[PDB]
Amino acid sequence: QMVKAVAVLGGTEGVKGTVSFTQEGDGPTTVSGSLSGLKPGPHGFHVHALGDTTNGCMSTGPHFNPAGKEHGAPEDDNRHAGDLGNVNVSDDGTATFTVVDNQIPLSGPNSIIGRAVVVHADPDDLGKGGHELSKTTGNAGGRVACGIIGLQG
Amino acid sequence: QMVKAVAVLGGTEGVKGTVSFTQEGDGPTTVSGSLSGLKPGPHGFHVHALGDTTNGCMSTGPHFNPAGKEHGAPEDDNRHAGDLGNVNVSDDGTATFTVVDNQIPLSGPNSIIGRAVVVHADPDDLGKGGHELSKTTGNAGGRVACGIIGLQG
Amino acid sequence: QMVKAVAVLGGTEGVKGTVSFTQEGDGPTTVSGSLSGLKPGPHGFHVHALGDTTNGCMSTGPHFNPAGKEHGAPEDDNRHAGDLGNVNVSDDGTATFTVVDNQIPLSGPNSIIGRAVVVHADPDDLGKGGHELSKTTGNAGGRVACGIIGLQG
Amino acid sequence: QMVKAVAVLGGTEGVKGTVSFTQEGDGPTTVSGSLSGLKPGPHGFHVHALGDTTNGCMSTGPHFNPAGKEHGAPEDDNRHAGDLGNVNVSDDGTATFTVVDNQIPLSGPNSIIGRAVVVHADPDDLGKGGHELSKTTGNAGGRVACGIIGLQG
Ligand SMILES: [Cu+2]
Ligand SMILES: [Cu+2]
Ligand SMILES: [Cu+2]
Ligand SMILES: [Cu+2]
Ligand SMILES: [Zn+2]
Ligand SMILES: [Zn+2]
Ligand SMILES: [Zn+2]
Ligand SMILES: [Zn+2]
Ligand SMILES: [Zn+2]
Repeated sequence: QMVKAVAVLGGTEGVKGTVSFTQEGDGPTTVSGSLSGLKPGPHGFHVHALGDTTNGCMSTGPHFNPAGKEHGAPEDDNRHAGDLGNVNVSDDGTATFTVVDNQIPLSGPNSIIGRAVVVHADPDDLGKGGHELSKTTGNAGGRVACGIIGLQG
Repeated sequence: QMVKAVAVLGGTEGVKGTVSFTQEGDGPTTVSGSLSGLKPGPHGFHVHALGDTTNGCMSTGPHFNPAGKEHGAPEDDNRHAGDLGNVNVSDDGTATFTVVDNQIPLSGPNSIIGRAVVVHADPDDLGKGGHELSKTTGNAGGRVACGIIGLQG
Repeated sequence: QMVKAVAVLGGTEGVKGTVSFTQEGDGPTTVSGSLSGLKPGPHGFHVHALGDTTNGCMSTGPHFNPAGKEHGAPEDDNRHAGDLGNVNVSDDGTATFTVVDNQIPLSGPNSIIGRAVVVHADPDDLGKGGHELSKTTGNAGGRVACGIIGLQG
Repeated sequence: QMVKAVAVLGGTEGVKGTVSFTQEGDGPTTVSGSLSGLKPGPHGFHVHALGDTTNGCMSTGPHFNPAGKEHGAPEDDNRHAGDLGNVNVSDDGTATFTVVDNQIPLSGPNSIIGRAVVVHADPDDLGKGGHELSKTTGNAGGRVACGIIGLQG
C-alpha cells in the first residue's frame, strides 16, 4: 500500500515550491522537492512538529523529534526525525531533489501527515557549528517558506 | 490524551479564518471556527477527503466518506463523516461557531489530520433538497475557501 | 494532604477577580470566587480545557471534558468536568461564592492545574436552552474574564 | 504522545514575551522563547515552584526543586529542576532562544504545568558566584517578568 502526501510551500519572502512524499508500507519515505525564489547555496530543510500556520511558518513549532535526540545531520544516529539536512539552491534560485529517509513515515504513531516541512534562509550547521542554536535548530535562520503535508489521492 | 488540529482558510475570494479542532481521548471532536470575508447567510461546511492544495481547494477531493454513505445532516445516520452541515455568516461577513461531532477523530484509522476543511458558496441542503446533487454534495455550490487540517497538539 | 491553586482573572472588559481551589486527598474540590466589574445576574462559570492565553481567553479552548459528555448542569450525570454552572453577580457587579465539585481534581490525569477558569457574559442554559449551543457551551456568550489555575503554596 | 505548554510573560517592567514548551513521549522538554523590553546581556531564566501571581512574580515561590538540590547550571548534577541558566538579551531588548532540558516534564509527578517561568533582572551566577544567594537563586536579582505555564496541547 502506497501512501502519498504533498506540501505547497508559501512564505512572506517570495520563495515557493512543493515537496512530494511517498511511502510503500513501513519502508523509507521518498521526498521530492521543487523550490524557487531562494538565495543560491545550502538551505536548512526540516519537518517541524506542527502544521499550525495561524502565525505563518513561526507557529509550526520545533523540529519533529519523537526520539528525544539532539539536532544532527540526516546520516547521524543523534538527530531529530525531522532533520533532512541542507538542500542546495542553484544560481537561478531553484532546487530540484529527491532524498529518501527512514524517520518521516506517512502513517502510524510518528506520521508526518498534517505537520509542516520548512525551508530556512541559511545553512543548517547539522549540530556542529558550535553556536548556541547548533544542537537544537542547527542555526538555519528564518523560516522563509513552509507547507502543511496534506494527504494526496 | 488531548489532540489538537487547526485549518487556516484561504481562497481566491478574500475570505479568511481559523477552524480549531480538539479531541480529549476518543470523546467527540469539538470544532471552533471564526471566519471572515464571506457572503451573508448559510454556507455548507465539510471535511473533504484530501489535503492536496496543488490545484487550490479543487484538489481536496470530495466529502470525507470512510463509511461509504450518502450526503446528509450531522444528526442523520445516512451521512458522510465530513458532513458538518451549515455555518451562518452575519451581514458583517463573519461566522462564529462551535459544533461537536464523533465522525471526525483527530487520530486512528479515520483521522482527519492532513485532510481539508472547505466552506462552500451556498447552503448545504443536508441531502433533503430533492436536487440531483442533494445525496452527494447537498448542492452547496463552489469551494470559496479551504484549509489543510494541520496537527496543533 | 491538601493541594491549593489560584487563578487571577483578566479581561479586555475590566471584569477581574480571583478563584481559589483546594482539594484534600481524593476528596471534592472547593472553589471560592471573588469577582468584580460584571453585569448583575447569572454568569456561565466553566473550567476550559487549556491555560493558553496567547489569544486572551479565546485560546483557552472548549469546556474541560475528559469523559466526552455533553454540556450540562453540575448536578447532571451528562455534563463536562468543567461545567460549574452559574455564579450570581450582585447589583454592585461583585460576586462572592463557594461551590464544591468532584470532577475538577487538583492532581492526577484529569488535574485542572494549568487550565483556565472562565467567566462568561451571559447565563449558562445548562444544556436546556433548546439552542444549537446548549449541548456544547450552554450558550453563555463571550469570555469576559479568564485566569490560569496556578499551583499555590 | 505530544504535550504542549505556553507561558505569556508579564511584570512591572514593560518586559513581554511567550515561552512555548513541547515534550514528545518522555523525552527532553524543548522550550522556545521570544522576549522583548529587557536590558541587554544575560538574564536568569528559571521555572519557579508555584503559579500563584496574586502578588505578581514574587508569589511564584522559589526555584522548582523536587529533588531537594542546590542551585546550579543546567549541565551540573547539583542543580534545581527549574535551573535553565541564562538567556542572552540583544541591545534591542529582545531574546530568541531554544533550550532542551530533562528535569522540566509537562506531565507526571514533577510536571511544571501550573508553575511559572521567571526571567530575572541579572545574570545567573550558576551557583559559582561566592554570594550568600549563589546556591539558592544564583543571585539573579529581581523578577522582571513571569508567566504561569498553561496547558496548551
Ligand atoms: Cu527548521
Ligand atoms: Cu463540501
Ligand atoms: Cu465557557
Ligand atoms: Cu529564579
Ligand atoms: Zn533538528
Ligand atoms: Zn457530504
Ligand atoms: Zn460544558
Ligand atoms: Zn497532545
Ligand atoms: Zn535554582
